[PDB]
Amino acid sequence: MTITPQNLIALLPLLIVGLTVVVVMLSIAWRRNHFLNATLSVIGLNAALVSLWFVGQAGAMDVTPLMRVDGFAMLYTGLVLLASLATCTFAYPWLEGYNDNKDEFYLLVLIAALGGILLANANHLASLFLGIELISLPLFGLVGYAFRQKRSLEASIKYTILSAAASSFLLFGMALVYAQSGDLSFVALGKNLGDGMLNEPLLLAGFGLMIVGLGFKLSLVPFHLWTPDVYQGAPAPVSTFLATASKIAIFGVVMRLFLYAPVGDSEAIRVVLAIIAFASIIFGNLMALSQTNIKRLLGYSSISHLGYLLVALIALQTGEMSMEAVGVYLAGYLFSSLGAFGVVSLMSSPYRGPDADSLFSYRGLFWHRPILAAVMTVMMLSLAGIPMTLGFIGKFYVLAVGVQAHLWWLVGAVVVGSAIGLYYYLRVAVSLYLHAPEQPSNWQYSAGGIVVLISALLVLVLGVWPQPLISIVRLAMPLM
Amino acid sequence: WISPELIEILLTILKAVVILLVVVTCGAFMSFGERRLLGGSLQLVADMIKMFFKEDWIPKFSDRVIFTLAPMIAFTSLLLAFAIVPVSPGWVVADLNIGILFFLMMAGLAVYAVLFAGWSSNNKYSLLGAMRASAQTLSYEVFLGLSLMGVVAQAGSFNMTDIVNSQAHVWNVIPQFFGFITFAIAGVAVCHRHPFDQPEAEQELADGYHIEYSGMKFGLFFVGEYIGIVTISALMVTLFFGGWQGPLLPPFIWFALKTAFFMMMFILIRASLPRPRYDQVMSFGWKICLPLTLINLLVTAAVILWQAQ
Amino acid sequence: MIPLQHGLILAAILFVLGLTGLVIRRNLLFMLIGLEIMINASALAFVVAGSYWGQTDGQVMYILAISLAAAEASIGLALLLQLHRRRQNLNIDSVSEMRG
Amino acid sequence: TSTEVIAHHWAFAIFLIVAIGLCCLMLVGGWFLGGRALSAKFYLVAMFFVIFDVEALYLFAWSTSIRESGWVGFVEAAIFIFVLLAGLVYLVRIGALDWTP
Amino acid sequence: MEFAFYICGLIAILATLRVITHTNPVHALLYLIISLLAISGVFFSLGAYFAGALEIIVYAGAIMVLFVFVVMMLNLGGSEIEQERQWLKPQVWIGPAILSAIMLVVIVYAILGVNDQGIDGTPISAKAVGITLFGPYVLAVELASMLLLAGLVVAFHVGREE
Ligand SMILES: CCCCCCCCCCCCCCCCCC(=O)OC[C@H](COP(=O)(O)OCCN)OC(=O)CCCCCCCCCCCCCCCCC
Ligand SMILES: CCCCCCCCCCCCCCCCCC(=O)OC[C@H](COP(=O)(O)OCCN)OC(=O)CCCCCCCCCCCCCCCCC
Ligand SMILES: CCCCCCCCCCCCCCCCCC(=O)OC[C@H](COP(=O)(O)OCCN)OC(=O)CCCCCCCCCCCCCCCCC
Ligand SMILES: CCCCCCCCCCCCCCCCCC(=O)OC[C@H](COP(=O)(O)OCCN)OC(=O)CCCCCCCCCCCCCCCCC
Ligand SMILES: CCCCCCCCCCCCCCCCCC(=O)OC[C@H](COP(=O)(O)OCCN)OC(=O)CCCCCCCCCCCCCCCCC
Ligand SMILES: CCCCCCCCCCCCCCCCCCCC
Ligand SMILES: CCCCCCCCCCCCCCCCCCCC
Ligand SMILES: CCCCCCCCCCCCCCCCCCCC
Ligand SMILES: CCCCCCCCCCCCCCCCCCCC
Repeated sequence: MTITPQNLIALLPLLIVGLTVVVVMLSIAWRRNHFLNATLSVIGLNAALVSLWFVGQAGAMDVTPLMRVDGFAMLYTGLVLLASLATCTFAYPWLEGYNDNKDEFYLLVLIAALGGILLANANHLASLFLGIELISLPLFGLVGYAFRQKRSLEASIKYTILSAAASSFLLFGMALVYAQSGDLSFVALGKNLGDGMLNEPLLLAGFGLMIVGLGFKLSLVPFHLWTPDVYQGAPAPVSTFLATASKIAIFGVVMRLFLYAPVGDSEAIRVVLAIIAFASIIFGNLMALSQTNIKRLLGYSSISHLGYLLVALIALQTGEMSMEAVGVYLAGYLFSSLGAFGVVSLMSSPYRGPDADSLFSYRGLFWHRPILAAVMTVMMLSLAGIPMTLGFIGKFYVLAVGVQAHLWWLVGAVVVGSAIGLYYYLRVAVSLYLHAPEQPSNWQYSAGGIVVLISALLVLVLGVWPQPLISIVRLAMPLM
Repeated sequence: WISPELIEILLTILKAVVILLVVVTCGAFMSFGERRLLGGSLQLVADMIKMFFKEDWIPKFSDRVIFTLAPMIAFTSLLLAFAIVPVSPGWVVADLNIGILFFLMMAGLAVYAVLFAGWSSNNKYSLLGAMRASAQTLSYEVFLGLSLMGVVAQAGSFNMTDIVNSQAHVWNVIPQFFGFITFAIAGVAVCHRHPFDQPEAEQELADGYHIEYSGMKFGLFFVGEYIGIVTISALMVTLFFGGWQGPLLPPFIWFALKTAFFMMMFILIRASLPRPRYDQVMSFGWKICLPLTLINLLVTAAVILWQAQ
Repeated sequence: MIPLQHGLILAAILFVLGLTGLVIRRNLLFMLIGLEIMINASALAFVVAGSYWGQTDGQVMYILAISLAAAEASIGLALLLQLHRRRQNLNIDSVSEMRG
Repeated sequence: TSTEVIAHHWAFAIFLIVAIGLCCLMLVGGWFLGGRALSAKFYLVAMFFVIFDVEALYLFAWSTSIRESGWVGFVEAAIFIFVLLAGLVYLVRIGALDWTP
Repeated sequence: MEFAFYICGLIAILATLRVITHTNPVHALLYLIISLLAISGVFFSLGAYFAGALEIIVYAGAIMVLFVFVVMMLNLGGSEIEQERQWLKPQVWIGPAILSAIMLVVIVYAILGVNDQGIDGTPISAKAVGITLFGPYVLAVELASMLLLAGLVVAFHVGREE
């Protein structure tokens, strides 16, 4: 369909991020300046947030056969933009330690944010596929940005090969779904069925291959083995972006796909997703038990937390507040992961070159970085689902949503995985305060410290008083 | 066994075979004309007999299939690209809906002759020279299609007969002049014609990829290059100079006159222009001709949309 | 007159062969080749499905698929060249340093 | 299924067959008769060719339907070509397309 | 258009089967080019004329050229993989072949049992694809330009020599 000016108003964050990509690229073409290009990128992302306010002042409508903009899309756009802004802020000191070109980083972060926004508004299989690829390829660049280092090149090769394979799986599944149902829009996948014929074998096989691709992207068992290697090998701001923005955007488009598709309330797909959620929770928590590397530990943590989110997704076509639970949990998980990966990024910045080691060495962090240790232990308590943290509010939402839908196996899985998480998260948070024998001064490092401190304060305050976040998420509802 | 359908299909097949044979013989005669201007038919027959009866020696440390396959590509790619060219009303081989896209298909396949000759000729210098030549041909194939896309935009279709019919009033050399010059440059550079002759001459660490090709494979490369310039000239005529359209002469006479004029102009610009440096050629391509094709497409679209009430 | 089942089965056969080539081959170049086979097979499946319905959306999905194929082939070959110039070895089992 | 289209299909098939067979017969006669007795800039330019060839395919699709898309399609293709040209300007200015540094 | 579809599908299957089990990279890329030309013929048999044209122009004319470029510049002359041929050993290929055969069996069983009126094979022109591309699929085109820009920037950053 044609694009009216109101439709152009509803595309405002997408347009502003694309224009920021063009402007930053032309500025690099003018002169290779780190500060100006980083500033232009963060100005473009903040302008995209203000454009989200302007989009909210407009209506909720279908801008294309491809895109649909509503409060759901606005919430996920805001989450992706916050994650991208935090990634740029954490990236500046680390890139200040870098030696090669250091503005293509911000260009790639902007293009990945553009893909996240497209997935936030995606109402079509074409827009879903394109948003996944626009997330993925800049992350191929960003994970191997320090390709002279062995670990970053290894993580880049693994992520590139496995994401190309997963995109092939997703595209073949989309092709089988389109072979069954003549339309590629979300609301028409399974529409031409009735009288108990919703489980068409070709439609289920197509959704299975799409589940393979998306479950690679979400680090769900058994498509999870890439996660600790890529999280450990990637640069720490890249690990921050990969943990927050990619997972949030892909899970949002999966939420909308299962909300809108008439095949979403299928018993077979629900049982398969229940198996995947159970295995993801238990396996991620069990594999994170004996990890001394903080980044591998957060990779397995991401596996288990996406399992909890999947549990909230399974109850979507039965209950009502599954969308609200996913929103609250995703806000809490975003802020906790931003704090944890930002502490990891700040202590690993500036970049020490490809030859020097990059181990975190979090033991006894309090005796020389007390504020970062306090932020890190708040984040470790939040990822554990401890009360007085927003992670507990998300976990409580997941438990309430599971109890309402009689998903008792998943409820018991959440309880057991939470106990295992208690063990390893408390191990990290108490190793922060022990005594270690042995083993800045610019405002961008201070900006990263302020970002992790504000994330910690948000986690604590919204864990004590979660009503504002619930009220914000509840008014961000999609088209029914 | 007499039916007008069988007569029609047999006559169309005969026309296609006649077109093919005339193109091959014209490529051989243009090879003779370049070798003389810088009997003759008897001399070309003698050359063909000599290349036939000389032993074909494939190198011992060379891959036989790739070495044999490179001259086949160099001949057949643009010789098959000729099949869309309408030489006269009712004298076209294939009236394809894709047309100029089929030409682009054949040129993209044609780069493999250079790549395969360089790899199979087991020599590092020949490999480096082939890498430079293939980089040059990619650098001009990048905008060959857009230089055609201006004319496609004016015609509204990819079919060549539709382009010829849309040039009924004014030939496309006048509105699509920048498309014309960019297509001329790209067609010369794809076929490795002067001034894009020897990109390996800028370094003593490189050699030509035609070295180690003896006898009939060298003859295939030679006649394939001249057939390539013949079909480039015919495409130039049908895309920018009305095809077969003229006031007084029969249509084939007009098409043959324009194609012969363009073949002679390719000979003249070989004899006249000097070859620039390799980096100059690559920079000129990527920095001048690709943006010119993009801007020409934009301006053509704006003019078309304005002139439609 | 050509069944949809036959075109989809052809695409499935090519996809499975590309996945097998991706798994069994230890050279990274052949892994990239298998990836290209898989993405081309999925694009062929989209073209078959679009031709069955008489819609242009199948060829549009093909165009997006080959845009992805071109860009990720570029990225994968750049990473292959980096691995070759840093290790002089394209064995994918040698680049296995990070482990659980 | 008309006579003209099947005639042109047969003519095109005979053209391809006789052409490839003529090349094959030329090589067969040549072989049978007669007695007996690197640098990363190439990757960069090839990758640039691939990327700009895909963007060229988008413009190929646009160019055949300019009148049917109207001025809105012109604006969209102008944004496409602007992004394409900004990428080209970036490649030229960073020295990616500079062959002699 | 039926015989062409079946013979081109057969050629594509045989060519990619030869691709995945070959040792010479240039031979494997040549067989891959043959499979791509066969798939383009399959596209032309179904009436997707633009898709077949782009299969030869882009897939068999740009991407495989990049692969041939990389193979020629890395100069694979049997660097400790050709002299081993570990993929031809039964213990390396037999397992994944069984797994892929099971996946193919499940997928093909899903394909069968689906209603099929048959593919008409009527030509869907490039004009209709262009109308759809710059009509209801505009943002796909713009963000695909952004996708190709991302690939360009990543490949330049990783693959430059210095
Ligand atoms: C404090 C509690 C915790 C907060 C955490 C937030 C995390 C996510 C951030 C983005 C969330 C955006 C959610 C927006 C949902 C809006 C849903 C909706 O329908 O809004 C409509 C409303 C206008 O009302 P109405 O009359 O309905 O409009 C229709 C009239 N045609 O229009 C609106 O409501 C407009 C909404 C505009 C939002 C602008 C946001 C700007 C960015 C703020 C960042 C703050 C710093 C956070 C990070 C700290 C450091 C890490
Ligand atoms: C490791 C620790 C975690 C263990 C796993 C999590 C708990 C598992 C609980 C299993 C419950 C099995 C229920 C089986 C029947 C389900 C279907 C049914 O008919 O349910 C009855 C009823 C809903 O039917 P309705 O007609 O609406 O009746 C309303 C009035 N009850 O249902 C209801 O009204 C609600 C039923 C609630 C069931 C109990 C939930 C609380 C569980 C308490 C703790 C776990 C059990 C005790 C400890 C075990 C060892 C750890
Ligand atoms: C009476 C039956 C009915 C009532 C059931 C009530 C269930 C809930 C209350 C009971 C929970 C029992 C938990 C027992 C384990 C407590 C944790 C523990 O002992 O941790 C210490 C230990 C670390 O110490 P160490 O072994 O020295 O170090 C090894 C690593 N270097 O840590 C480790 O070695 C690893 C610890 C891993 C994480 C803890 C284990 C979690 C297991 C699942 C918890 C839920 C159990 C549900 C019920 C099961 C049956 C009773
Ligand atoms: C050593 C040998 C290697 C292999 C060489 C080639 C093998 C095949 C040779 C035999 C070909 C037999 C004839 C094929 C069919 C010809 C007619 C045809 O294609 O018709 C279909 C279609 C018609 O379209 P149209 O006329 O516009 O509309 C009619 C309405 N339905 O028209 C189209 O769809 C036209 C587009 C398809 C044209 C394909 C032409 C050949 C392409 C491959 C060239 C290979 C070059 C050499 C090797 C390169 C490196 C490997
Ligand atoms: C023969 C046994 C095998 C010998 C070795 C291999 C040789 C090549 C075999 C495959 C290619 C030729 C297949 C036969 C095609 C004959 C022409 C034909 O079937 O035309 C029908 C149709 C015409 O179009 P349409 O208008 O729709 O027709 C209905 C009429 N109203 O046509 C169409 O719709 C499209 C026709 C096909 C597409 C064009 C040709 C594609 C060529 C692909 C070559 C692949 C590489 C081959 C390499 C060989 C060596 C290994
Ligand atoms: C309610 C918030 C809970 C999480 C934050 C915990 C950190 C609070 C601020 C830091 C205080 C650290 C005190 C460490 C004392 C160690 C003494 C060791 C020798 C006895
Ligand atoms: C290795 C970790 C394993 C954790 C397993 C956790 C299991 C928790 C208990 C689940 C009990 C579910 C009971 C469901 C009964 C449903 C009856 C329905 C009747 C209509
Ligand atoms: C360099 C030119 C190559 C041309 C190749 C095709 C030649 C086709 C010859 C066709 C001749 C008859 C055309 C129809 C009749 C009109 C002309 C009558 C007087 C010759
Ligand atoms: C029919 C005549 C119309 C004249 C006015 C045309 C201009 C108004 C409509 C413009 C629509 C342009 C849409 C462009 C979308 C670009 C999205 C880029 C995302 C990165």
